Amino acid sequence: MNTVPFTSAPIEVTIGIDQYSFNVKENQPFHGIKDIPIGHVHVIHFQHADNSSMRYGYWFDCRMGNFYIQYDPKDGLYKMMEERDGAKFENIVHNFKERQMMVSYPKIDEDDTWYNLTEFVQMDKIRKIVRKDENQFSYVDSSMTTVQENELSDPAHSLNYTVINFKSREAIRPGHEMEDFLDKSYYLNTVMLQGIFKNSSNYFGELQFAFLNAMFFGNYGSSLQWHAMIELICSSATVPKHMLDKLDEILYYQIKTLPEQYSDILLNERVWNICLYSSFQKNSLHNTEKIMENKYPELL
Amino acid sequence: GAMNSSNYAELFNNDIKLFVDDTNVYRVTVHKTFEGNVATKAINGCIFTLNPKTGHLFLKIIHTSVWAGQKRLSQLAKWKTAEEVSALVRSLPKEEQPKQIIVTRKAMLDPLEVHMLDFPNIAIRPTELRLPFSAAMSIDKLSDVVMKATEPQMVLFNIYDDWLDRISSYTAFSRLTLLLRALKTNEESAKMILLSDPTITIKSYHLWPSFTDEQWITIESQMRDLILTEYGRKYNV
Ligand SMILES: CNCC(=O)Nc1cccc(F)c1
Repeated sequence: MNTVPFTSAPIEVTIGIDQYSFNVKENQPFHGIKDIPIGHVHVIHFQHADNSSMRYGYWFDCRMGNFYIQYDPKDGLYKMMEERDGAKFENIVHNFKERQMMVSYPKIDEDDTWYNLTEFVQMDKIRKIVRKDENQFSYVDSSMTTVQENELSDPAHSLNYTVINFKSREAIRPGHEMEDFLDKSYYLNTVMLQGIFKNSSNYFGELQFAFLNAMFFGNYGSSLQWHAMIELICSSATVPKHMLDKLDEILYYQIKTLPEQYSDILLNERVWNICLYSSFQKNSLHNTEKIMENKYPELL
Repeated sequence: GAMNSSNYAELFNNDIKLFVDDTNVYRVTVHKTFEGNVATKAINGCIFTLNPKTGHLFLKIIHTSVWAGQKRLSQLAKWKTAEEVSALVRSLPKEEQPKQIIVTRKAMLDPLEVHMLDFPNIAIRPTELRLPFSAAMSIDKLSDVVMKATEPQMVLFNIYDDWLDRISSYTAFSRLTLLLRALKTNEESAKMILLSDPTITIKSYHLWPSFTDEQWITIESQMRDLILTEYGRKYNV
């Protein structure tokens, strides 16, 4: 079990750690988060009590280094930092855990929610989507745009998701215009799975990462990416049976976790109704259709 | 974007554009089978591609053999149309290629956009006008070449005959849409109007009769009357 300690909490802030969150009051004696499960990526995120504008946060994997949070009063935000000398990092973290200045990551032992939302997410692939290489952790916020959003401004602060575009020469083979547009199996299986992602695990990892950035930061380009990647599978007549079964599980936990009050903005009525009711895979997402219909029947 | 009455002069500017109408591509007769079921029999069709500025009509004839053994013919027909339009553009020298292609039904947008990905500088647009191009098969010489064709074939016409020697393309287009609207609303009366007078003939190399300026005004007035007529007969007014 690992620890994300804090030098201090000088400004009132709602702190998120994966799917959990709690309030810290201005100058409250808070020195970080302990008992974080090893073996999974994590995200620690922030929404200032004064300015709800800009949710922001850091994806990290505790196996990849010793990290702490330091508020920066010039840039005005909680920054993730790396402590070089592990000996000193342990001297500080112990001192704080003795004075009980930390919240405990609150995992229920029946709960595999976090696992089920991040099964295919790897920190190495996150760092390719978020280009800032001098850090082992990756910053994301509400306003960051995607490479495709910059094509339709700063390239350094972008999310470099895999561009998916159904009306592109990459998606459509000369002479199969109609075939390839109405059945996306070529684009999914040859272009994307074999060509770009290499395997379905990397595809699912990007899909999961996109959903989490949509949900935790209200990042609009991520929400578009999540829907695009769902639609490409659902609109393909030929999909490996194991991908469909895993897709249904992925989406089920994403829909289960989604805050009920955010559904209106995070869920695209057209994509979901198409995918569940009209598409080649309309009958292939049993768990997802059952939860969507019992929880968000309005949208359908 | 879309094409409507606020930008109607755009059709007659100097940017090459084509209208594409697919309403006569896939044509069927519905009939009873010996067992008392219903079946369709296709008949030849056409793509109506028209430069509204010049009157040039690229009439692609769709022979029924293109449907043999195909499923979902109504959907295939939109994609077949888009394929043929794409092939036409590619056959034209670059300086003759359209800058815009305007489809008369919105269902053609995706099929044509997909077939023209190679041509990103060509804008594919819908229109809010209700243009009467489906009546093109009421022009006898056009219906005749479609129904006689034994194989796929492209036939070229000027749908304005020699009118542009005397009138502008705006006025020629307006005459054409009035004539086609009339044929669409009541084909018998429209045709009686056009041919009643045996002394006005259709030249062998034309589609419409050789009316003088004065006779075209009379004719145009009679076609308006017809379209008003049927509108009453239709709505009891
Ligand atoms: C300023 N020197 C660097 C530093 O503060 N490091 C550190 C390490 C562990 C926990 C912590 F809160 C801070």
